[PDB]
Amino acid sequence: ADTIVAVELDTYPNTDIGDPNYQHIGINIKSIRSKATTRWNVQDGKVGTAHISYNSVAKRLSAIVSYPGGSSATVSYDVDLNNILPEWVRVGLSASTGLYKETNTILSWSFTSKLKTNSTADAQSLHFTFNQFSQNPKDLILQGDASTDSDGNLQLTRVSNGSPQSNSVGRALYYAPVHVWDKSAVVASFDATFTFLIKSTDSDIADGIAFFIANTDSSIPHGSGGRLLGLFPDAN
Amino acid sequence: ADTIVAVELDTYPNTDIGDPNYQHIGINIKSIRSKATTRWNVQDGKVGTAHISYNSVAKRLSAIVSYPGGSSATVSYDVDLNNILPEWVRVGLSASTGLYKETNTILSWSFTSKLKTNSTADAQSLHFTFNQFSQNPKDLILQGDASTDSDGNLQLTRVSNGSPQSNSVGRALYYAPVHVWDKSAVVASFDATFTFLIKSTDSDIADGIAFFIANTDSSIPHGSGGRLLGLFPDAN
Amino acid sequence: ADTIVAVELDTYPNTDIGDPNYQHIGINIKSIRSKATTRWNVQDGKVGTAHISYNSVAKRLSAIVSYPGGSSATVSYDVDLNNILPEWVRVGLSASTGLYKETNTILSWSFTSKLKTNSTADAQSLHFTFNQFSQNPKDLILQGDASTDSDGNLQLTRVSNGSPQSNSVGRALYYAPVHVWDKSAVVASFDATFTFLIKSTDSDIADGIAFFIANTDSSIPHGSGGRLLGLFPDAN
Amino acid sequence: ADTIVAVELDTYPNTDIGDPNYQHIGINIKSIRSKATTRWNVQDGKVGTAHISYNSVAKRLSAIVSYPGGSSATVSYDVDLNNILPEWVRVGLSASTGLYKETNTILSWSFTSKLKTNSTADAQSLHFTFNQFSQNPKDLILQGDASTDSDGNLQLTRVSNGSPQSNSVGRALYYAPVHVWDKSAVVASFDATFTFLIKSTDSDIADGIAFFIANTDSSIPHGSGGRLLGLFPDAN
Ligand SMILES: [Ca+2]
Ligand SMILES: [Ca+2]
Ligand SMILES: [Ca+2]
Ligand SMILES: [Ca+2]
Ligand SMILES: [Mn+2]
Ligand SMILES: [Mn+2]
Ligand SMILES: [Mn+2]
Ligand SMILES: [Mn+2]
Repeated sequence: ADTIVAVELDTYPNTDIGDPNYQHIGINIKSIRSKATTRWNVQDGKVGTAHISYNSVAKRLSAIVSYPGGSSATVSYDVDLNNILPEWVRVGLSASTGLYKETNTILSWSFTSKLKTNSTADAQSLHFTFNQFSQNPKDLILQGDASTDSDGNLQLTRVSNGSPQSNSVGRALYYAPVHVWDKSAVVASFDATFTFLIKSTDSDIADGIAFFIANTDSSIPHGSGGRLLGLFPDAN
Repeated sequence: ADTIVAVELDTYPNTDIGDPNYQHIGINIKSIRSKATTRWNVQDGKVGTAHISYNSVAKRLSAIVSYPGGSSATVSYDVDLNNILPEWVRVGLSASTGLYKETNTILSWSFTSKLKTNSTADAQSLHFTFNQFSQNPKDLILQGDASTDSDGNLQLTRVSNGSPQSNSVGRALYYAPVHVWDKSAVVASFDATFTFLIKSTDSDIADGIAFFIANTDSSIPHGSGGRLLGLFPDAN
Repeated sequence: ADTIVAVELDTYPNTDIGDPNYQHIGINIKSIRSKATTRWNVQDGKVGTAHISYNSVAKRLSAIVSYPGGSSATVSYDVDLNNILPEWVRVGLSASTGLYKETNTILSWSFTSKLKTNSTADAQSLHFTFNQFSQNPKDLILQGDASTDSDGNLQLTRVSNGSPQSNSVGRALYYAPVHVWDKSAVVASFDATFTFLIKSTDSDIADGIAFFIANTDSSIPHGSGGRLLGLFPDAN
Repeated sequence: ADTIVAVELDTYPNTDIGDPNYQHIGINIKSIRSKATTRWNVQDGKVGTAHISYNSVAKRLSAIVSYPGGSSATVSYDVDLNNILPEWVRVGLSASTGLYKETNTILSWSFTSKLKTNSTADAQSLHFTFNQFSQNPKDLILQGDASTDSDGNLQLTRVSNGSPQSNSVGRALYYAPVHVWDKSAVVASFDATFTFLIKSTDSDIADGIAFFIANTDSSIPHGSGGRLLGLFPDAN
């Protein structure tokens, strides 16, 4: 194993590691080389939204990221996550800056998980929403440079005096592990939404924000930085 | 006409109109001839469970039908429902018997609809669940022989002192119109669950149960008894 | 007669019918004469929030109303709504203006009701959420001057070209009847939230906004158009 | 020491420490001497259901525990719990047996927490349910003789060969901490439901099951066996 399924909001195109030659939105399955991508357009300074969906029966993993004004992108891949993921996982959001930098601010985050089966209702389920983040988020595993600011926002990557910083990595995970699958399960599904703010003084920006599902114990790998988005140790 | 999107639990093969020559489940888009079908075996006098899923980014409608033990069957179909469905709908369950008969008993019904936008705040959402039924469902629109018995179960087709009745048709729509898409719509989704109980003295049975989405004003069309499941005028 | 239980956001003190000599919130039971009120200070032009709660075990109906900043006011009244309401009801928001006028604008609304029994299977429940009102809400029964503006706001009372109008009443009820209690139920509970905007160029404003529960066929009673906030025929 | 709020399903009358001279249900504020108590008759061998509820405006913690008709016992106590509990807490279940014993089997558990210092699009929400417990629950902090059987039920007190043991303590806490209150808070609230099976072959039994919220690091106190329900070190 050692596993990651992520949805990447990729803000710098490294054509050498199979990024398309433009800012994009992608689906990652065990590799940084996105299994599917669509054209995205960052809009420096604006609050964006990301909606992610998967359903064990339809087996389509789809995401959509939107800025107000109608300008939005969708991508979906098409994969049986029962076979990829472990039964228990932790969900999270992570982000990185490179030589080029940006704010990777999360203003809000929601997530639903259902393990229904039979005789209906719910064998197991989880829901959390955060619309403000506590100064001391006791239900989040903060990793690397991930902090909450005095605004009740989650700064995945470092920010000094209104300014982003180079070579930063932050991840935040939901404290509780999530039972994404069981042998006796009929359906499994999850839905995740988060709002983000990517801003910088420069027009050149790096490297992106991603939402990820991983193993319970998962921590920031080794060559995680820049364009590995805190997710993978190599570009394979 | 009536614009019906339906998920059928078809208990009797009408091969003359494209039914596979076996009990099955189907995704129907504007026609009784399922746009997708999957073999399904009825367990007489047992409690089944059905789960229905749609997400407007995935654009795939899927459905699962399952009995305790393991027995289950899935079906899905790729369709942009935005292009099939009107801004406003009502949802419901329908059922019918022919010369051959069955109990078409609902023991529980759940529904979720989210019209999404640029945040974790849903533009519009609706969620109802019924785990037993009121003797006078003022929130249900009962059509045909649909009714609720002295147990709090919804009997869509008739029942006289135990035994089911022939040539019967029953529908129950939820009272509130459901907002299935706006303009400001970034994502629209819905999910539906119901537990059922199909029972007869005779081994050969007809005709089935269905979940449907229709124009709000929809009623049972003329001559849609038996093999048309109370959804369609003709078999075109 | 119309059976009404309401929570009032009374923006004008009519001391002649039992209003305290100040702007206040109140819990009304079968009467515009509030069973418990608390001092409330309207903030002109500011968006406020109210939260309403009840639970058949606790048998306390409480409300809280807050503006951004700090200012909040709560009121609470002990009552068994089993004895007061019909088994089936409808929930709405109503508003009125008198000689003096104000905008009674709703920007968001949501309602959970649960009927609980021997499970976590809610016996029955309903949940709807509005954050933007479509230009033509088929899920709302609009009465009196109530309509939806081109912003996706709900103007319970008339507003012409930015200016609110006098002698205006509006009500807006959710389409579906709510099952508020069943005899076989064990706990029955509801919660409501809505966000509002009272504005006016005059410092002197009237009359207020209400959230109410009522018999299903409840309509705006005759001559109920000012201090009676579209709820009551008279002042008893 | 541990800061503890609990609802006790007390199955043995310890009259030398303030228990009423019968079986009962009770509200515990930082002591096993319940602030309010109500008569409750344990029905041996039967799945009972318990619902707990609180809202920070009402300041009224109510509980209701019952069995298939009638036959239901209720207790409440007015209290500002947000001046009693730490900002962040953990929610859990605990049970104990003495010389006399019983099964304290949990079949289902659900919980909701809402912290709206907001305008409904919660600042912070958490919801979870289990209707079957996994044979290895990564998302429960198991603390006693508390394990989960092969039935998908949670045995809070030890059971050998279908038979309950003497002198057993067990507790299960949800993994994620819960943000019960913040300085910027307008309303907080919570609801829990669980279903339980108290069974024994001995005509006398002990000691009971409890729902509880305590500090995030709470663990089994030291004299907490038997009559102290795994909750308290002494009986003050
Ligand atoms: Ca990149
Ligand atoms: Ca057929
Ligand atoms: Ca008044
Ligand atoms: Ca005791
Ligand atoms: Mn990429
Ligand atoms: Mn068919
Ligand atoms: Mn008043
Ligand atoms: Mn006691």
